[PDB]
Amino acid sequence: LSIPSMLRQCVNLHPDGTAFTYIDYERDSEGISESLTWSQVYRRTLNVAAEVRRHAAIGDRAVILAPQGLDYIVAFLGALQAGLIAVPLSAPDERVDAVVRDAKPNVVLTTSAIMSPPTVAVDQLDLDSPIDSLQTTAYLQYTTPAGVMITYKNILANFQQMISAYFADTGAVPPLDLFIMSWLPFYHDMGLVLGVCAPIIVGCGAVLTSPVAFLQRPARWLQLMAREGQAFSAAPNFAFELTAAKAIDDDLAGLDLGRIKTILCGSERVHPATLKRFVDRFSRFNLREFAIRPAYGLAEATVYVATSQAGQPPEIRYFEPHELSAGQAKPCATGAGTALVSYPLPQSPIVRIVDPNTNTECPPGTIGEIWVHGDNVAGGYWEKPDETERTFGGALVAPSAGTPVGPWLRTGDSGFVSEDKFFIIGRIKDLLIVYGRNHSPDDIEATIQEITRGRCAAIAVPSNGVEKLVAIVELNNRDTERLSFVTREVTSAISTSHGLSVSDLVLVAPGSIPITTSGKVRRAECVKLYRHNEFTRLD
Ligand SMILES: Nc1ncnc2c1ncn2[C@@H]1O[C@H](COP(=O)(O)OP(=O)(O)NP(=O)(O)O)[C@@H](O)[C@H]1O
Ligand SMILES: CCCCCCCCCCCCCCCC(=O)O
Repeated sequence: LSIPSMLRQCVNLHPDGTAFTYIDYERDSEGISESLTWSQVYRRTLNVAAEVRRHAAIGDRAVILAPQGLDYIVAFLGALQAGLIAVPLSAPDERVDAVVRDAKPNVVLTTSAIMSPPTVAVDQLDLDSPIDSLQTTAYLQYTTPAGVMITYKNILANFQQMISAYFADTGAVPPLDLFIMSWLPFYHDMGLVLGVCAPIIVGCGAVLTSPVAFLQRPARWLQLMAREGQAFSAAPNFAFELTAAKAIDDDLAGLDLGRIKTILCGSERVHPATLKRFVDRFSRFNLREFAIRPAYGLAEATVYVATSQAGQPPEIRYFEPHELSAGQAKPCATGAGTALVSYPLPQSPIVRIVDPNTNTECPPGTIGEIWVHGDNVAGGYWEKPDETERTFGGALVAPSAGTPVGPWLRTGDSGFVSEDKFFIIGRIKDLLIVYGRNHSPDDIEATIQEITRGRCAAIAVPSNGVEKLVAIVELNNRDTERLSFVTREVTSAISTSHGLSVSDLVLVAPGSIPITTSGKVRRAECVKLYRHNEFTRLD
């Protein structure tokens, strides 16, 4: 039924089986491993549960403000065990403070190394001392801050959808020696569902580390995935880029990547050229290319919406770019126009492309907003009726045959269907509209990112009633001419490959463009930093 009861059943079936292994790289750059069997993580969970029942009642929120590691896991699991709504946050910002005010927690779970409601340092609890839950709301997944309410029903449904789609070629049964491997942060939906929940729900073990460790030496990702068994992992697109760029072959001495079962690529636009570099670079170590699975979803859907066909490598389709910017997907020849990853229309949940101004499905090939319906779709945002209604209350006008009327999750993403596959253009609010045509930041950035090889951000800045293109461009500092080579180069490439004039090319130092913990650009941030003149230009 719930995560706590599934955790207890893991304990009955395999008390001494390994459950969680955390590889810490902070003191020893080669890694220090610490591991918990099912019994051991259950004991700690129960001790955390008892400490938390002293400060808070069933139904209260419990904020988790710990660094990545084993204590985070038993803080979250212990909150669920005691019937609290867990609120996974990062370790200290201002967001953290606004989430606490929104969630009004009756307890905080933290660690001594970082410090009204009672704060608990779970590492200073006697967690291994020897020796209830809700059936509905498990935790709030925070993005003004809005916390997605995730129920056990949401979780169970997405896992049925995920296990069915990911393991369709083996009859929805994962292999006996599957293990999970993740460096994604536990306070993001991908990292929480994969790293903390999935080991319990699937009945497999997890090998875990921090996003900070991965960004230091991206080879550690490949190394830990190559451990004994068939690895299941996930990462954003540019983490594929980074690993392809920074890993050294001697770090990969005698690594066998041919047992890796799945690496999801999701949480941002999946670029075929990144995927091609990753497979070209690492096919030498037997990385099977059917192991790579583009995956689309969002926190409002718990995590999963759609993925590539199991047992095949990613499928790429090509469309006319000018037609795309005009709102129409016109297929073209392999290598022409713009390339997009094919996503098979999922069986569960279901996807529709919908005109956001008329609440009516688009004809195939017409670009509109991606709408989602299914039991994995959350019931709303915590204590936000109005915003819940705006985001979760999609109602279809004159639904097509078999298509439910509602309620539909409005994803905020632009996309289209072609040949019973759908494609994702990008986030609507990040699109650059010039002369009635929509252009995608992800495509412009690829254009720049090939000449720069540094990071990018293509943003729209309103001025006197139109949108102007501005490009924040990271670049390596270690003369005045090359700088004007790059300016000339990037400006022309955008013009020749997009028909756009760049109003402003902001050449900055590496690390000036804001990025996620997983490393993804923040485009709405980039905008008002530009608008409040907060960027320093290499001139
Ligand atoms: N496979 C994918 N392809 C394209 N876009 C994706 C994919 N997976 C996730 N996304 C995008 O990430 C969004 C949800 O990520 P979420 O964590 O819920 O908020 P976010 O961090 O603001 N992501 P984003 O702004 O898109 O980079 C989805 O709406 C998509 O915009
Ligand atoms: C076998 C267990 C599978 C566990 C998978 C959990 C992670 C699933 C990720 C699916 C796509 C994620 C994209 C949505 C996240 C986001 O963008 O906010």
